[PDB]
Amino acid sequence: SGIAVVAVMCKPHRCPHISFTGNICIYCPGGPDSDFEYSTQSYTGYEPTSMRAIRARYDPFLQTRHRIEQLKQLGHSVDKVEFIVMGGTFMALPEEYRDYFIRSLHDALSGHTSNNIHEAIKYSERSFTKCVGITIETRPDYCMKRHLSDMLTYGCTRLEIGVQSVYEDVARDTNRGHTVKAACESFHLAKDSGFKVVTHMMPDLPNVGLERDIEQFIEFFENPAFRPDGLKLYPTLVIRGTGLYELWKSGRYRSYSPSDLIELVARILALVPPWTRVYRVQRDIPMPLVSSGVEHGNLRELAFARMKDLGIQCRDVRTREVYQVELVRRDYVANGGWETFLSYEDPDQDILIGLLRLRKCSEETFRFELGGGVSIVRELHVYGGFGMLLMEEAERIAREEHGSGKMAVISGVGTRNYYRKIGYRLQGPYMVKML
Amino acid sequence: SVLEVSHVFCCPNRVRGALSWNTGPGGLLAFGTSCSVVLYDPQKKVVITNLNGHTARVNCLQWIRTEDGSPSNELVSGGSDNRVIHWELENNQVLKSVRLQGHEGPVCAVHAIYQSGPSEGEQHALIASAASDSTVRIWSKKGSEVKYLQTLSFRDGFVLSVCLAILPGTNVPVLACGDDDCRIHLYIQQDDQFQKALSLCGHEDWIRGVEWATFGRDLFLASCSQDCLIRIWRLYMKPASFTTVAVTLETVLAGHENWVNAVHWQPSFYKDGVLQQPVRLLSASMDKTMILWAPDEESGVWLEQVRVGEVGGNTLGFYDCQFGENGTMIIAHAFHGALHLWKQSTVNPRQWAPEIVISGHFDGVQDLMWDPEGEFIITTSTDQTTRLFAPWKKKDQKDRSQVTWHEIARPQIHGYNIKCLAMIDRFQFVSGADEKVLRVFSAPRNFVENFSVISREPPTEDHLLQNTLWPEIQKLYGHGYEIVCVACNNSKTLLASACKASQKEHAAIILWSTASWKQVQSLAFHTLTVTQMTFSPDDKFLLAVSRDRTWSLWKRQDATSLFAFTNKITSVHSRIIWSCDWSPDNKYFFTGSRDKKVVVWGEPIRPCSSILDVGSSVTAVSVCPVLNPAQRYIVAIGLESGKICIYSWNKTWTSCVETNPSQSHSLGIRRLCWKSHFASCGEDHTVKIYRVNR
Amino acid sequence: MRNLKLHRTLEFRDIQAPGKPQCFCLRAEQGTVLIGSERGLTEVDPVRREVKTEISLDGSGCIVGIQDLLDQESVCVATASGDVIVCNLSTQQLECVGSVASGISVMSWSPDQELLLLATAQQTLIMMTKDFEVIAEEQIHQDDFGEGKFVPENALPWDDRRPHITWRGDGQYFAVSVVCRQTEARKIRVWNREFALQSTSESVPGLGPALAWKPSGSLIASTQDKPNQQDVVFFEKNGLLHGHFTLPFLKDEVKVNDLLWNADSSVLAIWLEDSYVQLWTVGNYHWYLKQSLPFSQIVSLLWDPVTPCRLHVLCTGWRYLCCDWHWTTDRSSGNSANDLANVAVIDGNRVLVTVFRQTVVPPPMCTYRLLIPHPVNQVIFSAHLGNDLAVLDASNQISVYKCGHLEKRYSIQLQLSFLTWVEDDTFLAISYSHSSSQSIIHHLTVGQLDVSSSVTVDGVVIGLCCCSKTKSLAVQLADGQVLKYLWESPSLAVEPVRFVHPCTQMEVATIGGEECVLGLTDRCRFFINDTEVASNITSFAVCDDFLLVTTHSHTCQVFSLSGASLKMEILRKVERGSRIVTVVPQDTKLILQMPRGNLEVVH
Ligand SMILES: C[S@@+](CC[C@H](N)C(=O)[O-])C[C@H]1O[C@@H](n2cnc3c(N)ncnc32)[C@H](O)[C@@H]1O
Ligand code: SF4
Repeated sequence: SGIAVVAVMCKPHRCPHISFTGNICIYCPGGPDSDFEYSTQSYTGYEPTSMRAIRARYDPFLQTRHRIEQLKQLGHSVDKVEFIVMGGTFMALPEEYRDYFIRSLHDALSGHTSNNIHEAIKYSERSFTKCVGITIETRPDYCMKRHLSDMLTYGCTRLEIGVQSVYEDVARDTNRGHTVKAACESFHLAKDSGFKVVTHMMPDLPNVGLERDIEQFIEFFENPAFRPDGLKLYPTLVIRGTGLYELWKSGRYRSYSPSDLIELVARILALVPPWTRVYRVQRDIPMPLVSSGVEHGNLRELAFARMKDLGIQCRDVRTREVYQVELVRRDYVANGGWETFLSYEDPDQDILIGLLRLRKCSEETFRFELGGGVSIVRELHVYGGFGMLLMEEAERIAREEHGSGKMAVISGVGTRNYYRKIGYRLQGPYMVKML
Repeated sequence: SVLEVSHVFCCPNRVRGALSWNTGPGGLLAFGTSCSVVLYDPQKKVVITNLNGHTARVNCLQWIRTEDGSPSNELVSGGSDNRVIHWELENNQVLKSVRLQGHEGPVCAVHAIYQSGPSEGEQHALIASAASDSTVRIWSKKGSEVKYLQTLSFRDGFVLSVCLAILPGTNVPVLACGDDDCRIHLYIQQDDQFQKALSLCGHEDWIRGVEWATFGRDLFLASCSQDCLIRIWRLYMKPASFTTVAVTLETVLAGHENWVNAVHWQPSFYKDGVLQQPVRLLSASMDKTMILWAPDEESGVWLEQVRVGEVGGNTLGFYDCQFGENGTMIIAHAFHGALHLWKQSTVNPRQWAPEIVISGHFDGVQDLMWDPEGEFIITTSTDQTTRLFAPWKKKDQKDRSQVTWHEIARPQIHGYNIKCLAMIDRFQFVSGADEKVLRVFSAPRNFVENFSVISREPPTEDHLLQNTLWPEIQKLYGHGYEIVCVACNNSKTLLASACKASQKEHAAIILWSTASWKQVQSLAFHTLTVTQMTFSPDDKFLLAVSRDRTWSLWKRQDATSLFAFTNKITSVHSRIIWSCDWSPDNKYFFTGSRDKKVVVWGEPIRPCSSILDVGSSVTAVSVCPVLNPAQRYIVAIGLESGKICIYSWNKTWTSCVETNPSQSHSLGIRRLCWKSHFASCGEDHTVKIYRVNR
Repeated sequence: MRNLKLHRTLEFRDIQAPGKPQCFCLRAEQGTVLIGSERGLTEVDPVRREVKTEISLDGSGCIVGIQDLLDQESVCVATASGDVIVCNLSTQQLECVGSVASGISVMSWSPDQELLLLATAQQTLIMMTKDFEVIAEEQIHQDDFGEGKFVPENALPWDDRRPHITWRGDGQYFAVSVVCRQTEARKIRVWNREFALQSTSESVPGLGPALAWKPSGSLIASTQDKPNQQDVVFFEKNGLLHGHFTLPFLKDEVKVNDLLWNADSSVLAIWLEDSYVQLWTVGNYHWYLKQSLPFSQIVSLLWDPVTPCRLHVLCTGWRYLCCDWHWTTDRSSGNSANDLANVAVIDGNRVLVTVFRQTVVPPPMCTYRLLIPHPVNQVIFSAHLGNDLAVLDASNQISVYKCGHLEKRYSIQLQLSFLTWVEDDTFLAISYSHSSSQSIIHHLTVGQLDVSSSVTVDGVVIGLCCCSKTKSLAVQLADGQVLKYLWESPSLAVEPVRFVHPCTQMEVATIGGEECVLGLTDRCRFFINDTEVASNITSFAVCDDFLLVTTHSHTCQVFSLSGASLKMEILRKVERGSRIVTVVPQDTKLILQMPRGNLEVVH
């Protein structure tokens, strides 16, 4: 039936910008230089995925096996899975560990003993463990041509980036080591190569007021340059061993009141476009690890109650999921290239059962499989044959309006077979059709 | 002169079908390590020699079976260098290989068997191989020259081959390959072209194991898959007259409720003058359990007799199970790379058979150091563990001769990879792993009892996996980055550490106190990280060599007349320096860099004496402590390719140049430790003990 | 998107009172303009002219402040000598309530007119309440007091040292721009209501004297002429450079003099001196140069402080002008029974088209862009034949005709307000009478040169109707609808009856066998044949006798006109910022619009 999520973690290391400035990002706890010994960056060590990883001694095979066995024993025995890689800049490491990690992670599916990543995926595509995608987190100065190619080779579908703010002074202050234009370039390259970007934003950064937050989020959700496909809300927390704790001890920094936070979250989640999903709303850190901040992790229901009391009703994808549905199409310009978003909406009770995203190749897209004059289907999803209908509409739009000759779709290695019943071939990691 | 290898320590690769046991009397074991195949005699406890012929990892081994129940001593090995090789021994030393041509893909499993064609006088064997590009290819032998009979592109796309099995049915060769989804392909040749006889399909999931057998007139085909089912077909046929095959299905079992990586029958052995082949099926599942199936139990149920294995410790099971000479002892291959042997000993419930299985590192060995007096040896490797070997002098109650060597303890199971190591006491040692600190481990009192028991029974696998750890005592903060090289003092008073550095701020050598564990000095001259550095035999000097192609004799007051000396140089070498060594009389010191130019410097001015070029780059240099009356020196250098060269240096050619072994090391050497006889370690799981006699 | 267009235009010529005008103000509830003049002169001459001229307390030759109260029933004036004099016109009373012997450079008032502050000529700033008594005073100083975790010659040749002062829409903060003489540059700083410094200005390499604040309270404008180009930059509330947009003019040949915002924070007005006045707007962070107006010397400009989209201009020749504006798209829909639809959009020196039958295109993208040298001013499509478009530019009144590639024809050789198009070659370009304010319809048709004709009519015309199939014109007045005006014959103004309120949007539709009149006003009231049906209509569309309306309450409604009768699933709920754009008759493709800048298609 449903798909069970599998989470992994990497080995501890140092973020790449420490060699130039001399310190890591201010608000980030944990790591090799913190009291949380043998814990990766941006993590304490007391979280489910975290202690499973640390008791696995950080090897993909063992922890994948534990997760799969536990989920199977629970009484589900799912068919598809989706990997998630967590913790630190995954491609700041030497390529040898990257290759070893990904190849062993893929081999842990059925049992092959691949010597290299190529044969690893070429054998994984023939498995019964229908893995549909892998997610990788990367910072903007390490999302470039080579890094994007490496992404595509491992067969990942979505990637996550942390911008956390749209003001240059905040980047200069918190010592991120990269200007805000890097976020623009990273979004441009990632979006014009078939990937689905989900971004990270935090309320209540240092030296950021309250009205400035709503203004920056309005700029975020209205400016074509900064429109993401997925929102990652993370309230700011103060945790020892970081520059933020040093500031907070001297009485400089301060945190929002509970009611102010509830109202701000309600306002932000009220202005989210219907085509944007909200992955995470709160941080996963337990109670006693954070000194000041939200001390209760049920922020979802409080925000929903505040919105209900307010007078605005959410249109997020998370709450708009499962008498006749109808095809609705939306358009907008994001990151410098015309897009389109098709769905099957039920405006009676305001839900949906099927959706699809399509985008025209903007210009000078380096990915040779595209080569210009093509279209990309960034995601398809079905709930519960609507999929072939959505593909029909997408083909019609590609042929008629875009004026394209070839079309391509990104798919996980476990589903590239499902696009063969339609008449697609394989070029690179894409399924390809001619118009 | 002479150069004999006393002992080696190795470990099988993690492929499914890595080891194979010979049939009949005097069975023999052969498995694979990083780039080689290692032999092993179960009767004894010693390794004879390795078949160093490959360039990549070796993934399949198979004995060429001899029909008349006699030892064969010819085998086939397929590697990850796109190479299938046929080897002939007929003895304990004959190393003759054929080194067939490319397969275009790393093979996973192969097979071979004798044709049994007497009409053509002595008949020969044939080989069927499958690879990454989903093809099956036939290689035959008809004497000295190999025969490329035919090629068969098994499929075109990603329709792979899961296993392979060979046995002639009655008169003609028959091939049984595996198609991933559910299928088993049974082929047959007319004259030389193999044409598809039939394809069987009864498995819901991926098929993993396929095995032949013969009983009376009926062939037997055993198979095991991932669908919680073990599937057997008794089969009576006639060879294709153009006739076809007449397969029969039978009852199945409910074994292990998990994946089954391997399954096997029982071979035929010579006893009381006749050949016996019992009806036995033995599996190798993943739930750390193994079931001894029995034939029909006089009714057809085929129920077991005892299932060995406890689900407690390891849930990842095994990759192989094979027989001894007969139904006496059964061997299995663990997931992590260890072996497990069981013996019955005239009793129906079987028990373990320890003290026989050889064990070694399953990841590259980085460093080792000799015992202070010569009792044991300690090795560290990138498998996140440390291992301790010591010889067994408590040999059999009547056989006290031929002392062997066995691993004794697993002190630490760490969470990083270990890079540097030094010994500070008989029962204490310091290790620097990937962390920015150093750790110190000392022997407990629960170890010395068994140590004196065995070195004045060797531990089992479980005892090493659960109950051999050494408690930690110390922790050495003070570095910023990884630790690259450490040294030690003659009298166990001073330490010397160096951290992985890229600038001149972190390139500072740090000295410590053995008694108090406190930093007392910090020297800084080198522009980059110090790759190696060593004390002199006397405390008058301390030499260092770094990656900045320059050396430094930079020593100052310990502060715990001058009791040190300093001198440096601008540049002499052209590439990164690797090794530095001293002399027994402290009169000369030797440096060897990657540009394979070993240079001596004499004991102000520090000029050279002569330069020497070596066929390959150097990675380790050591000098024999024992002097010679003719005022000469002995150097034993270890190179990148896996070779050791012994030279004699004479004061002012006149330098000995010809002393080196063959079949020495597959991959790079890291260090060479003389005994105060020397030991060699490498990046290919190989640690060996040598001997020189002159 | 939408495009501004001209509307009811007003012009007055009262009389040449003493000397010249300096600064004026608008009185809302009594609807008049009061002007200050040198030689002590407050004249409420405009409108019915209840003129009350008084001699203000020789003296200084300039007066800086003139402001209505509308609650204390007086007008406050201040002169360059620093004499805040409360005066009431109905009684001819004078009193120097406030006076400082230093001088006054500028006068400003709170949005709610509760507090005020003055800039003395001795480089100090003082703050008073309604009672003209000083409560606090500071000067220009350094040491911004570490707000936030933050803590050569570069002056313009023509820079004026007079400081500028602006307030915020909600009346919580006010910004002051002055000159620093130690470094010879420009500086800005923000103060709160309780009159305490809250921020400063970062270092900038060359800034002008202009200043303006968005009534929404988000941004602040400035000049910042670059070494290579010339820009208009923004300063957020905490005083940092955040965004900018570039003027299309050349280096060292123009200067900026003023910046303004309308009442609803949706139109930006800019004053350029060599002179031009331009109105812009914001799409998706793209600044559309909507309209331009070139004038030869203008004394002052003023947005209407009560109703949006109304500008007042005072010139040196004793000329006073008032202009209105309209907010509606330029659609080509209803062109023919054929399945046709597309929209035109004005931007800078070009026009962006979106074909909605064969494509769907978001605002910043386009299909068939068209470039014109001078800025364009208006566009329009035909009645029944084809979809060729006529465009008028705001520079030389040249008409350019585009054939629907894109065959072009134009004359090779303010006024011209409504250029209605009749298919063959016909331009209907209404106008107004100077100093008499009466509508003057025209009849202009195309080495061919444009030739016009002149006819007259009483009344003020609000908005022409659309010439439907084989139909002549139709005009709106301030009350009712008249002047059927047969196309080929100047005709009478008989009724087709009496608008309750002049509808903002209007149309005539052949409902069944009867030609009915439809309209929609700012009250959201939807009027049919002088009947109020519903009071919650935001946008409307009619085609193939189907009406489509927006309930403004989260619903879009459809109702057939086949029965030619209506009176206050089928419905389909919609989000908040809905606004209907062109429709397809057969495909029933209703294109809905949201405020963020995207589209939506619903069948
Ligand atoms: C698991 S991290 C994402 C991985 C990592 N931050 C990266 O660079 O991709 C999720 C978010 O937590 C944020 N974060 C880090 N430290 C935090 C803290 N002390 N309180 C709240 N959020 C924090 C990061 O900025 C990031 O956007
Ligand atoms: S780069 Fe990301 S993970 Fe690393 S310190 Fe900065 S915020 Fe934390």
